[PDB]
Amino acid sequence: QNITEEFYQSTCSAVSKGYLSALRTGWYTSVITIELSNIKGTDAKVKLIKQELDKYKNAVTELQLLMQSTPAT
Amino acid sequence: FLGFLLGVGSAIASGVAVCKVLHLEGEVNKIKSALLSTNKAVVSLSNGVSVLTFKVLDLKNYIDKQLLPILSCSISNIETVIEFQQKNNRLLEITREFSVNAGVTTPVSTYMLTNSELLSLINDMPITNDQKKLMSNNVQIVRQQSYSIMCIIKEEVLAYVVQLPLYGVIDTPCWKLHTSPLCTTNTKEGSNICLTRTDRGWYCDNAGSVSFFPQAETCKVQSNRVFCDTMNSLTLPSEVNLCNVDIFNPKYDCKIMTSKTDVSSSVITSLGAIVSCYGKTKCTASNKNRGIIKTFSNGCDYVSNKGVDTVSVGNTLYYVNKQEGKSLYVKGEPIINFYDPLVFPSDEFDASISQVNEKINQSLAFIRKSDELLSAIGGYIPEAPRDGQAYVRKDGEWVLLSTF
Amino acid sequence: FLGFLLGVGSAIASGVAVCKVLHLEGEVNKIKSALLSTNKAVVSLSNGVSVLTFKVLDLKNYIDKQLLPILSCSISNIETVIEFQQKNNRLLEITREFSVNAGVTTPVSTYMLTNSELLSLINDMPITNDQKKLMSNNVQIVRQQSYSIMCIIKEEVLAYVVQLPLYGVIDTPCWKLHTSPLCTTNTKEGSNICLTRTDRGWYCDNAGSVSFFPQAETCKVQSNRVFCDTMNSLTLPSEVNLCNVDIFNPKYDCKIMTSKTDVSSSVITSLGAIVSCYGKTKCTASNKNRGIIKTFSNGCDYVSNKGVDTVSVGNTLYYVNKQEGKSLYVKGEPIINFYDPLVFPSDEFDASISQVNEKINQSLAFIRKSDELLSAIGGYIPEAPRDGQAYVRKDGEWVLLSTF
Amino acid sequence: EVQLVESGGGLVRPGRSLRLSCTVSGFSFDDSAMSWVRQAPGKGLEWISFIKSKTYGGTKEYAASVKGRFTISRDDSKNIAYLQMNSLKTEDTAVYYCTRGAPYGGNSDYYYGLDVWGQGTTVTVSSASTKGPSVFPLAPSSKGTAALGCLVKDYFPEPVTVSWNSGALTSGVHTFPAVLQSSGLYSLSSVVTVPSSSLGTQTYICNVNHKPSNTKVDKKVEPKS
Amino acid sequence: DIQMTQSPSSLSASVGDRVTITCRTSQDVRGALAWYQQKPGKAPKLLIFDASSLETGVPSRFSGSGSGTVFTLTISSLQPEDFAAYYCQQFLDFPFTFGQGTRLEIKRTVAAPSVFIFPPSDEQLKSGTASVVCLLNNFYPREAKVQWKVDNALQSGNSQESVTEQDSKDSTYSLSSTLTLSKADYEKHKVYACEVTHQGLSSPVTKSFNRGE
Ligand SMILES: *[C@@H]1O[C@H](CO)[C@@H](O[C@@H]2O[C@H](CO)[C@@H](O[C@@H]3O[C@H](CO)[C@@H](O)[C@H](O[C@H]4O[C@H](CO)[C@@H](O)[C@H](O)[C@@H]4O)[C@@H]3O)[C@H](O)[C@H]2NC(C)=O)[C@H](O)[C@H]1NC(C)=O
Ligand SMILES: *[C@@H]1O[C@H](CO)[C@@H](O)[C@H](O)[C@H]1NC(C)=O
Repeated sequence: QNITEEFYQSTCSAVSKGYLSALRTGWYTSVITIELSNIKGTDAKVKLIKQELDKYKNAVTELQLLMQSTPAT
Repeated sequence: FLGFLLGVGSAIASGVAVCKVLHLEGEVNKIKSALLSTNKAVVSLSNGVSVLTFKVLDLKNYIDKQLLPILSCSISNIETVIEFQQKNNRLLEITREFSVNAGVTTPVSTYMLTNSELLSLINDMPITNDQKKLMSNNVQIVRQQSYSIMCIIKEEVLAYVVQLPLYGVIDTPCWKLHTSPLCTTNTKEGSNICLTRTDRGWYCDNAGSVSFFPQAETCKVQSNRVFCDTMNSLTLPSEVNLCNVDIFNPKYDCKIMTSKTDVSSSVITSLGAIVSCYGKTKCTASNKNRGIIKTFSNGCDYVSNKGVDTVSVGNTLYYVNKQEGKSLYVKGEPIINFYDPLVFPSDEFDASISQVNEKINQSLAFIRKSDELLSAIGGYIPEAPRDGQAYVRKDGEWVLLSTF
Repeated sequence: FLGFLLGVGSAIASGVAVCKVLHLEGEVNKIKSALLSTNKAVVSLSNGVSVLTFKVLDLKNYIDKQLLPILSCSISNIETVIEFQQKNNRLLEITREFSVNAGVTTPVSTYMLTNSELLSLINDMPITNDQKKLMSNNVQIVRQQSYSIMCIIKEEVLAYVVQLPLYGVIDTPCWKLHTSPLCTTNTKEGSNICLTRTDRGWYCDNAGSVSFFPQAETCKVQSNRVFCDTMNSLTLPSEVNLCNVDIFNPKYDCKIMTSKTDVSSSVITSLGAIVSCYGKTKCTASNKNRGIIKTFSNGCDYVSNKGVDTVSVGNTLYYVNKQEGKSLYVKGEPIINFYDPLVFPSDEFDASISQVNEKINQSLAFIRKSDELLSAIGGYIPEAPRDGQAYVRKDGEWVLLSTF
Repeated sequence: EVQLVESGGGLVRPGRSLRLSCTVSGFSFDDSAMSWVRQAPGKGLEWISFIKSKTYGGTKEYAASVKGRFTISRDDSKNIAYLQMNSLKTEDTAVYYCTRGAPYGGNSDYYYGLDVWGQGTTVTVSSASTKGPSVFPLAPSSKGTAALGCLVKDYFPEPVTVSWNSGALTSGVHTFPAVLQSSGLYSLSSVVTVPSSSLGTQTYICNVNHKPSNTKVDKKVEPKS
Repeated sequence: DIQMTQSPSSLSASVGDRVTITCRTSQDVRGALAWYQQKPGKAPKLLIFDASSLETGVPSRFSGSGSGTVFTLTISSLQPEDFAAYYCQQFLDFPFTFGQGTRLEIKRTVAAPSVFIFPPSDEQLKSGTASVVCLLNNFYPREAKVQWKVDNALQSGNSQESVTEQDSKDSTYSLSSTLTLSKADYEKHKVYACEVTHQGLSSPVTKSFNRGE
């Protein structure tokens, strides 16, 4: 709201006044947690639940490999 | 433009510091014991720094309680299968995003932190109500200015750090400067000289000085609010603003860029369009109903968006921003006419008004003093004939002593 | 290289203008009433601009008709749950893409617009049949050049603008110019001087002139078709092409860049590779079956892809493109040999051929004026000491007036 | 900051000349184009004249009704714009406003509207000379509430101020707008409704004041048979 | 020249209503319209330029639309400040002709006028002329018909009406019809009547007097 703009022909330039600042000055760190489960006869449904548990265990294994290399820049 | 003048910083350094703190022994158990009751808490680490903690997913209390007793086995209902898929999909998607981005993702996706969780974290952050309001109304910007660093997965718990931004400067006046080449309008080729203001970008008042952002592409703008990052800034004195009203002010040396490349271009501003029309290029400004309403003459001119919809330079068609506001045209002699093209430095990038004027002072010395030594070539005399008697200088020769 | 010579434009300005038109009262009701029968229609807004309109998903007639009556409540079919999930997943993913990218996404994803719907929009767009053909065969490129601006979600409807590209110039001849440093091949370290053409990028014939794209990385290629964007282009005269056949032509002052950094490099071209091998660097060209087939001499040379698979410069290994076509090698004296290193300006960015010649003519002016004038002049005549007596010149000496 | 003040209006005989002058203050006068728009008494707006900026030739564009009679001009040295009205007719009696034409961009020879408007100056073209008014009573000869008034007839020029009981009576007063009679003189009527029972006790006197002729007339309004 | 036509000339509406004024042009102005608001006595104000573009400082209730030949100005929710006159102007070529205008009045319950008649004063008859005044007090709508009847003879070319503005409190109109005659013609007849026709009156009301009383 209530924005202006000026053009200076002498310098071939333009200034757009009327904005409000929202500068990011610093950071704040937050820790997010996801609690996992320590998991070590074929009916109709068990095959799907078994491969879904396989998805879960492979996800936690891949994350175990990923945290292996602590981030650094 | 002046992005090379910026410093070099580490973005995730803070989150990675907290990460290395989370690797310590017992540090994870403090969090697991703190969130054993509630889903959100505030925890002070070993080094005393207090950080927010959140438990967004509990597959432990699902696999170990709702799924474990069934596992000879047999599943009785199918609803539990889809329920497990819905519970596990989030962990799967988080794993994908991390495995692609090497453990650090930005912006923060909704899988990493949903809007409900993000707004809760903003509500409990140790900042003002104004800051909570700002971060809550612009969660898309908070997501784009945040990182997600994966830390550790120890003792049946998963942990990753969400590096959130802190807006320490709010509601101070800002302005965006747009620039374009200002060249002469001669007819001969390559005879033109060009000059361009290089100080273009965002400026915001901050702590008695000005924060300057040369790469305005990195500053995100929503409504009249400008979310910039001081990491990509320069701390300049307030007198920089003088360059807009008086480029020849003595209190600040305004930065320019000289050349001889007179090409036509256009810079779309917030409320209009700047058009630098040089050479045989055709530049126009048109309205969606009647059509062309201005054919620009050779030079740098301006056209407000009040009633104009497009601006065309050469083969390029620009759509101007249809933002509502007042545009004021400030007359003035183009400063490029104040210069002599014979001593104009045409190779200047990191330049300034005074730096170019001093490079002119030297050339004026080089030509008016040293080159005028040619005047002392024919203006001096050769040796008279080494003969018997003496010679006098008459006309342009040595004509002896008959005249006596 | 010359990307700084470009202008600054607003990409979504048109889509944002249409978006702000949709915020007005009643406009949403006009759209809602037009699509009450069919799923796509053409609607002219208040400002007269006619736009295509599409209803891609109808959750209203699913939740209220097929889902509402069941909600005592109890679900009978389990298939209906999965049916609702399949219907709702698209809205969820659209929400994710918008909430991450701050409401503006590019390229346009398949969740935002499926292939059938995109081809429907292209088929119903009011442009030529050739444009329909071009956009229909290259939907991946059209997606890469399109935007998706989220507009409003008012009165039981969701609305976002899909900003599609219009290819007004099709099937005109284009060509890509590749450049590489051209340095001398002296044995001493700092004695070398370098020169490089900056005109690198894409060129296309357009409306009696040439559209030049200095950042060729932004231009996408499919088969022999080049999808560029005029937004980052320059309108040059046709005479720019002369720079390829005659760098010293008078009708166009070709842009170059001088330096002294003689480092070895390679530029993989469309049908071959340019190799600038300077210093003790070892540069070779090899075939996957036979092995090394050429050891480059010091200088800038070329190798066609006809029978060559890799080119190595120093420790860098490049794979050449195996596209089918004819490569022609045009011999010629390297122009860097036409320059004298004592009057060669080495600090030059954003230069031209005549711009180098002007500084060379100037330096020779000071030299031909200084040494040719000081030597021819050096043997002049001093004067006799000012003693109130007039002296005449005889035998190379000043003798007083000895007459009586 | 932005202001347009027109001056030079007033009374003028039919067939002579009068020059209106619009003083501009608040923006660049040379870069902008000026326009003259008048409004006749009781009639709508009529676009009259227009002069373009110095950059676009100084081109004067007139309307058909005043073409050849009016002449627009500008003096950029002092930020002023003139409208010379020659061979004035009686129809030219109107309020003349000075406006600034807004180009389709910051600067363009295509204009989208009239940005700034002056407050206007009144010009009266009539052959008639200054005349005081004649006040006649409008008595209630009929018997709830009765109405009485005053007839302010045959006066020139505008306007006239009518008050009741020196300002005590205000409720129910209607002073009608003036009407130009065929003779070139103005004439209005000012009435008021009062309870019928207050006629025998309270007296009603209308005070009609006309500063251009210094005529103040108080007419006592009382009934008859 | 291009001919402008504003419709309607009068519009009666209440506060909070949605109103629409139309401006027809003779040619395709290529979206070169303008809408102005003029309050009584004050200078007009530019509301909408181009076709729909809204000038800075104009409330959101003002909408401009239309294209080519037909253009509409719309007020979504009326406010008490918006009751004035509205003009459309063309900006294709010179002349930049205006429209007729559209008067905006406040809608009200119908009120029949109170009729009064005033014979010429004895002070005026001694001067040579005679003015008989008919007064229609506080009526709605504005439309009202008045005829003079001298000895049951219809008069024409002698009446001259005048109406006040809508009352700032009760929003009513008041009309004054003045019949001007010469003393000789006035003293020739005997019966003078004013016939008032209005919506509020089921039958025309005629107030009359005999010369002498
Ligand atoms: C930018 O800031 C401005 C303030 O500088 C502000 O806009 C203002 O909005 C108010 C809204 O009330 C405007 O005030 C009124 O607007 C109505 C609209 O019709 C006018 O008619 C009013 O004028 C009345 O004045 C007469 C006095 O006798 C009345 O008798 C008569 O009824 C008139 O209607 C009055 O102006 C105000 O004008 C604007 N100001 C400006 C400068 O625009 C707002 O915060 C920002 N602008 C926007 C567009 O958001
Ligand atoms: C530079 O120029 C100014 C004026 O042209 C002159 O006064 C001055 O001596 C010059 N040299 C320096 C070093 O300022």
